[PDB]
Amino acid sequence: PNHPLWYTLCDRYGLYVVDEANIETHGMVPMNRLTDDPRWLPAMSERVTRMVQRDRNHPSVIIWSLGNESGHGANHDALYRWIKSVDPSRPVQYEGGGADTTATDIICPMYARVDEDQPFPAVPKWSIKKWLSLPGETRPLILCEYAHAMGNSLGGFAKYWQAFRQYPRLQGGFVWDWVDQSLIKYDENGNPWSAYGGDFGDTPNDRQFCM
Amino acid sequence: RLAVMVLRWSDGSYLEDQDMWRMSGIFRDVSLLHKPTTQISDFHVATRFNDDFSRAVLEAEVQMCGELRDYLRVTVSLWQGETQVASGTAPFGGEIIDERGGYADRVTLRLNVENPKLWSAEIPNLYRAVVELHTADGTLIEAEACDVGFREVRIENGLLLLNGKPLLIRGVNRHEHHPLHGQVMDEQTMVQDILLMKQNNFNAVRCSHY
Ligand SMILES: [Mg+2]
Ligand code: NA
Ligand code: NA
Repeated sequence: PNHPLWYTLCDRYGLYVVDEANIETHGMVPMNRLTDDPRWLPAMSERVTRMVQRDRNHPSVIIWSLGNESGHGANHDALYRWIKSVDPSRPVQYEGGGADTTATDIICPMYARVDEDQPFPAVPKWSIKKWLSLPGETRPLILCEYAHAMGNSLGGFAKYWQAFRQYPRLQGGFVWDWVDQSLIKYDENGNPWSAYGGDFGDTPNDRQFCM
Repeated sequence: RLAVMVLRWSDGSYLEDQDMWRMSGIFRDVSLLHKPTTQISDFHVATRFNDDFSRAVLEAEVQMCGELRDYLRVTVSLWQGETQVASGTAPFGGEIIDERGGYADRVTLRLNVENPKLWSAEIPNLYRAVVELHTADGTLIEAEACDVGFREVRIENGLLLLNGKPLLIRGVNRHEHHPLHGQVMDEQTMVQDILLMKQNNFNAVRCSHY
């Protein structure tokens, strides 16, 4: 959840917001180790319930998110239903566990390609055109993350938009991302330069992946 | 002496506007068929399966015309080569269907078949069903028969399934056409077509359009 002024600004200027619970357990093995654990349900529930209680009156918020990159656990299913029960006015989405689990109203993959399948075990990233029409599938597809804009990038961005316009149930996505997370450091003469992972003696680090 | 007056055009022609040569005549076989007075007038064969296709029920509805009699029986037997796999015999008289009763002139036979060999374009496993109309002590009136393929066709979860597996149709449309005989079909040409189609990885044909 963002600084509270963010939502006031989105209400007034006019932007659709996905409000997202502060829950990410990416580094766990497997990714759902905590979120399938009933011991961690209370701690996870507070991150979801307190966001909803805080932000539920903002018109800019149109979709709730259960968090990010935390696999799919039974804790997600419980909190999905909690939101559906207390706030029926907004769909709930969540990408974890393969982007089309029972904890999401929207097929919301990250970095699924337009035409090319990436059939990873358990959590495949189907081509978005294919994904919509898998047997039994009816939901809208909106990429929670796509077109990773790292450095000289956004190659093939037009391919996404051609498909978005041609397919009714492809209703877009959210580019990753808005702003380089570079930090400012200063040389001997006081000249500022842009720093990234590792430039603060921080180790282990992931170098330029923050930009 | 038979006299047949064939008309090229009829009200029927309004429903026969297929994209093909417009021809006319007696272009398929003519035959004479002798049936007894008491006769098999219809029969329907259905095959139902359990979830894993390890069990089947062959269900055969048989209808008769002629005089209804207590001594009349229908036997449906199922054959795999020269081996009889299943057999059922019953007097006429279907289950009650409404306030006025049932079909006295019909009977439904049900044969159990364990581990049936299944029919597909890949392996066209066939059984022979013989439908015998006969007297209680086994005097034959007449027999009809057909080839039986145990297969289930269903649409589930948006997929066309044959024997529980999603089909991929390698199909072609085929008109009945011969460059010399027009729209008269013969066995040799039909077989030639089938072999060529199969040799070229087709598994399906549409009877375009009749
Ligand atoms: Mg036409
Ligand atoms: Na669209
Ligand atoms: Na990053």
